[PDB]
Amino acid sequence: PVPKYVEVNMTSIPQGV
Amino acid sequence: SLRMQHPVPKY
Amino acid sequence: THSSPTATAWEIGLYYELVIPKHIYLNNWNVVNIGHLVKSAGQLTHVTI
Amino acid sequence: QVLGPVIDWNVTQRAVY
Ligand SMILES: *[C@@H]1O[C@H](CO)[C@@H](O[C@@H]2O[C@H](CO)[C@@H](O)[C@H](O)[C@H]2NC(C)=O)[C@H](O)[C@H]1NC(C)=O
Ligand SMILES: *[C@@H]1O[C@H](CO)[C@@H](O[C@@H]2O[C@H](CO)[C@@H](O)[C@H](O)[C@H]2NC(C)=O)[C@H](O)[C@H]1NC(C)=O
Repeated sequence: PVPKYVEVNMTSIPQGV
Repeated sequence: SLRMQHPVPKY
Repeated sequence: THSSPTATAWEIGLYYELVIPKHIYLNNWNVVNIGHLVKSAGQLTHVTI
Repeated sequence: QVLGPVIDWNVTQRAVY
């Protein structure tokens, strides 16, 4: 058990379009 | 915008 | 219209239809509706505009 | 007759750490 991390970016979709 | 740090196993 | 062993003649009738443009649009995108999930009084529901 | 939920497609608002 060793700490390893992956970066994950997220952005929005106005009105769901 | 939303930056995050997902932990992954390293055994 | 004429047919000899050394000579011929033909006629062709051609009909053309030319669309005259009003406006031309070049830089275009297709819409893709995705929507949103809502969990209401126990039921999962997909909502769209 | 109660007021129902509101949705605005904002991802930042729903972040869980
Ligand atoms: C992807 O992003 C992660 C962020 O978690 C990077 O993790 C860092 O890696 C370096 C080694 O180069 C460590 O010294 C840091 O402590 C890590 N940062 C953290 C945990 O916040 C990772 O290097 C990136 N991977 C790639 C392939 O670029
Ligand atoms: C989307 O959600 C985020 C988080 O709720 C909003 O960003 C915050 O805005 C307030 C001011 O209204 C600031 O005091 C906070 O510091 C902000 N938080 C973060 C994490 O940035 C944002 O305004 C919302 N709306 C839009 C359109 O992005």
